[PDB]
Amino acid sequence: RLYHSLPA
Amino acid sequence: RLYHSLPA
Amino acid sequence: MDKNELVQKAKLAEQAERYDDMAACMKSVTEQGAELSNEERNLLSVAYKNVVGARRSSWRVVSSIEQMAREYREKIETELRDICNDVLSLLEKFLIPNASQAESKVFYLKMKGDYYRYLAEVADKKGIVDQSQQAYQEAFEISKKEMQPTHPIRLGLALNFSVFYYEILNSPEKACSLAKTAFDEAIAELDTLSEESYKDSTLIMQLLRDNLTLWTS
Amino acid sequence: MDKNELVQKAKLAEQAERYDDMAACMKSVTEQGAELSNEERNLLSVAYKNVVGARRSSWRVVSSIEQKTEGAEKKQQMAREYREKIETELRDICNDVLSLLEKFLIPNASQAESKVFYLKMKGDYYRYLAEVAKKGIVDQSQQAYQEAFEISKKEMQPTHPIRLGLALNFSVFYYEILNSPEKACSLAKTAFDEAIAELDTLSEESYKDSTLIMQLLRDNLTLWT
Repeated sequence: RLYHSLPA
Repeated sequence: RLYHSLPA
Repeated sequence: MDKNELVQKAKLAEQAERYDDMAACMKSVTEQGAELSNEERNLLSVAYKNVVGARRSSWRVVSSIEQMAREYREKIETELRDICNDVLSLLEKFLIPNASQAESKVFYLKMKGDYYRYLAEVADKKGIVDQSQQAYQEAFEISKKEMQPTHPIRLGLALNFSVFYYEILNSPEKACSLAKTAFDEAIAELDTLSEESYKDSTLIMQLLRDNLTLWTS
Repeated sequence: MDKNELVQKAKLAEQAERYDDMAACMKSVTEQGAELSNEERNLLSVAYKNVVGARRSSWRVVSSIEQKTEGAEKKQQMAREYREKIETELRDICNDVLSLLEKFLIPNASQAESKVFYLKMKGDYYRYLAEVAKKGIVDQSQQAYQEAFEISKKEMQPTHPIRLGLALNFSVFYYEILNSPEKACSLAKTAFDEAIAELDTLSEESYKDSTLIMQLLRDNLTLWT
């Protein structure tokens, strides 16, 4: 997955 | 630690 | 331990990258039933994100390798599933019910979205996805209502909901419209950003943008 | 289960970065009593180095917060207790390894390469106990290393990665555990100098391992000097 969701 | 021992 | 002590231990666990400990502490603070502070909300979230994250990353590896591989993947999937069900149950029994402030409601509904979305990644599947979509949509409505486009929680939410559309609903155009509207609206109002939130809001605007670049290239 | 199955599972665990799982697979494999193969030995080693490594890194972080919270009653008490909880898991790991070594690995090591690898490992794990103890653990670490050091000086060429890696960790033992930087530097320098004197003995197989260790040796010497 090259797209990202919100990192911690 | 700046110095190293053998890495895994 | 006591709430304060647990919060203090969660912070140390966090620094020691002992996220299972961090999560156990924050699950304990959550189980006492007082509403979580913003600091406590963020500790909870960071803990479980890392706990579940380890399992998602492992699952990806092993699912990609995949009978030995399947059993292992199955094994990793059950831990993963238990962690999400854990978070979802805390959210359902304590956090969502007790929220009351709009920011927290958005935060927790976004988190319910996320954890059903992690369940959807390994998924029964149609209901999980619907549960994910339902939580995100209600979070998204309140956030447009109570929130202003540069608010990090609202941007955060747009970011993950856009991923949900892209990844789980397999809808690139809705993911992109969500990300682009979110970005456009924030960048139109940068003077609305506080000193407290500007770094988080601009980092998240860039994530929206990086996603959009990937999805439209 | 069958060793090949447990080995397969350890390797899957390794790719999953599930090191406690990897170590439990390799511990079961070792407890089957047959001398481990090169591949099996290395899996066991990676597994445990990663399991103890996570706890040494957490320990150092909490230990450094404990020092930095001098004058802060509550913070320090919490830091101290969490340090002690981490320290116990760390000793349990080290103790598990050390008993695998004493019961199984050292006693079945058939070749000098293996004996040196395992005696080094024994020095390493005693040295990890010494990091959180300094007590007669130090002597166990030293004796293990010394004996490994002696065998490798006789049985292995100066560029053999096992011999270099042993020199590297024994120099770290002197530096950090015995607080003897002059001895640490002399051990590292000797090993480095003896290996670069024989670069024509580097093999295809060991080239990268040996040269990475030579550089760690030299990088340590750079820092200690």
